[PDB]
Amino acid sequence: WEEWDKKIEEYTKKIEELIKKS
Amino acid sequence: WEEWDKKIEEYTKKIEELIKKS
Amino acid sequence: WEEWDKKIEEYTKKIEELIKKS
Amino acid sequence: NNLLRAIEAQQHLLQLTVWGIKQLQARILAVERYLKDQ
Amino acid sequence: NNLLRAIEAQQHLLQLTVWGIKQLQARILAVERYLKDQ
Amino acid sequence: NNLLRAIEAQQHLLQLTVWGIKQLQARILAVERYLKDQ
Ligand SMILES: [N+]
Ligand SMILES: [N+]
Ligand SMILES: [N+]
Repeated sequence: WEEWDKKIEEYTKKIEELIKKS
Repeated sequence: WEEWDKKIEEYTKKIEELIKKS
Repeated sequence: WEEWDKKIEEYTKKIEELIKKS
Repeated sequence: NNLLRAIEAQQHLLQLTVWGIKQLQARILAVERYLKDQ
Repeated sequence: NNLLRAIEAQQHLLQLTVWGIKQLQARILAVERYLKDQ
Repeated sequence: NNLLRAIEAQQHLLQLTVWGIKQLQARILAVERYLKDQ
């Protein structure tokens, strides 16, 4: 779950920057 | 969770109308 | 939940093929 | 267009996760209540 | 553009599911620990 | 193109939520079964 927590944060940040570039 | 239930319904309705406009 | 498991797999496969076609 | 279809399929996936989460929340609450009542 | 807005709304939905899952995981663990301690 | 990448990242997020939900469902069921067997 610590590994989960981190994958979630990583893909969330990656998504928000992509939404911004779009 | 009552507040959750409502945010879910709100974003679900908003998404379905956007999918329709697209 | 067996029915859930199957709907998940079905929409996951459908999504991955669409991402590929895009 | 395939992009829109992707998003539609993703939306079905999301509704499946919502169904799952609501089922779990009811079940955990029933267990918490059972333990409290014991 | 409506496509982007869709994706943004979907992203809010996803964050709501994450919130839900984390709440459930804490609660189930508390119950497992209670049973273990009994 | 950034739009497609968004959707791909969203798809990874969704698979992470599926993993989470399945883990929770197994754990809640194990607890329900433990209580039943007691
Ligand atoms: N309660
Ligand atoms: N633990
Ligand atoms: N069962």
